[PDB]
Amino acid sequence: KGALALEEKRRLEARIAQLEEELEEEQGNTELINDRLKKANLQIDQINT
Amino acid sequence: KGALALEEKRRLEARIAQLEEELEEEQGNTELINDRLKKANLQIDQINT
Amino acid sequence: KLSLSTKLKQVEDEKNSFREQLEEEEEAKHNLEKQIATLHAQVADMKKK
Amino acid sequence: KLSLSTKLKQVEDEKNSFREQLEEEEEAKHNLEKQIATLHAQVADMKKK
Amino acid sequence: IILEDQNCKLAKEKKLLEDRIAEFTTNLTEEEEKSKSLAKLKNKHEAMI
Amino acid sequence: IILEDQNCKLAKEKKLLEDRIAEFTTNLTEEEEKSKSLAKLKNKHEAMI
Repeated sequence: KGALALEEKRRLEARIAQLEEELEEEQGNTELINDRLKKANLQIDQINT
Repeated sequence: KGALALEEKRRLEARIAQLEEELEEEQGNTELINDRLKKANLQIDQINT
Repeated sequence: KLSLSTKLKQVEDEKNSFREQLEEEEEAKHNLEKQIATLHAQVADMKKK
Repeated sequence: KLSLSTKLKQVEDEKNSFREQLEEEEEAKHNLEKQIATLHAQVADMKKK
Repeated sequence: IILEDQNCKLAKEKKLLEDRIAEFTTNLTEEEEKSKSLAKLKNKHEAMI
Repeated sequence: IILEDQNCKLAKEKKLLEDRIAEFTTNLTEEEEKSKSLAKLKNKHEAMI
């Protein structure tokens, strides 16, 4: 049963890698969404002027 | 080894848990940046018209 | 507790049965030993007679 | 359970030790019966003689 | 004899303790992620505010 | 000594599991306290946001 903790901990490591992988995937998606915000924010300051 | 194996999960549990907050940052950005676009798009659409 | 109590009672009943059986066997040798003394005395008496 | 466990093994020794006496008592009875048969036969043999 | 009863009792307790630990340790993983995820959720409102 | 050695090492497991189960159970509830505490505080940000 004690070894199961290592297996469970090792299995949790796979989810940890997915968390880091999702962060990279989300970072690119968040950066893409941020680009639209920059263009939209610039329009709120450029079109308004 | 058994006691250390169970304690090893606590180390990864805090990392896997603390990593959730890091992943939530990108997750929240998809909801915060997108939410800001709705408020910006609403003003940009009104300014365009 | 029930297994130990039942096993203890079962072993106690078996030991108790041996006590009653031992009394019959212990007393059986007495009648046999007394018969040997009486038979040997009669054999010796009959032999001398 | 400690008293029952100790008594369980204790009663087992008594039932086993007493059981050994049954074999000795039974064997002693058979030995006495064998001598009784020879003594009884000698009595009848000496009586008829 | 006393050690046998004590060792047998500790054996069953150790087996049940390890089994019950998994029932509670498993919930800690979900609570750890939920608790940590909720922490970043509060920061999302602060950043959005 | 051999029997006591096993019981000595096995006794630590029952004591460690009994002592670890108390900490493991409290650790799982610790996330609920932090999550509930952060959730309550996060509710104020939600009402303000």
